[PDB]
Amino acid sequence: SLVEQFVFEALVIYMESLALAHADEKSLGTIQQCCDAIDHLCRIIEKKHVSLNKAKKRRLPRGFPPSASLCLLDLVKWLLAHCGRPQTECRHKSIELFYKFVPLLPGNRSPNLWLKDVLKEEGVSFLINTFEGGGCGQPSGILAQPTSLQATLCWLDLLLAALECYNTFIGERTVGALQVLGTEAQSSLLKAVAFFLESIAMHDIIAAEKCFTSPQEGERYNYSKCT
Repeated sequence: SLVEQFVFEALVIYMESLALAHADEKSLGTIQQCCDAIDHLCRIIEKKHVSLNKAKKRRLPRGFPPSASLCLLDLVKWLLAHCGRPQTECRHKSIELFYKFVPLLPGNRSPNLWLKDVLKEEGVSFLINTFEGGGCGQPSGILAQPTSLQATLCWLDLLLAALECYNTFIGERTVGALQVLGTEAQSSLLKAVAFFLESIAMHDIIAAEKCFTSPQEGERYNYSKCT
């Protein structure tokens, strides 16, 4: 009865909690606990899914802008929206979970071709949603050209989340590179390419910003650079 009333709520709550984990000290084991939690979540979902397959009105998930009888695909597409998010590992586990949930979906269960089905209408919106970042599109990347350190770090987070989303998609073979590159080509990709000549491996202390080691935490900046 409780899961019949509570599956998506706690799931999105844990998503957000781990997102907060990205927002602070990320080395603590709380991330492992959330990972184990969502493992339990996917384990019960794969154990019990037919209720999710039907639109069953549960408690509204905290992250759920609409309001209707909740279905599996509801939160499936909701999580799909929550990709490219500036929580690189939260986004990574999210996309891997969704990938393992395509079998759970009542549509193209075995085929990844459900992504192809949504691609027909969403030919380009994956650039603005699945690859939302880089510069949140462009805009976060243009400010990175004249340039704080925290802004640098969050921009790197967004860019790397988008890049890893690209890599996961292409290596999954669930999407073609020509579909994502050359048709919905992202300027942020080559902007980062240029930024490599700008700051990566030669500006190991600055980003040609002139606007601001431990007094400047160049260690974590370098950690991000190597990442």
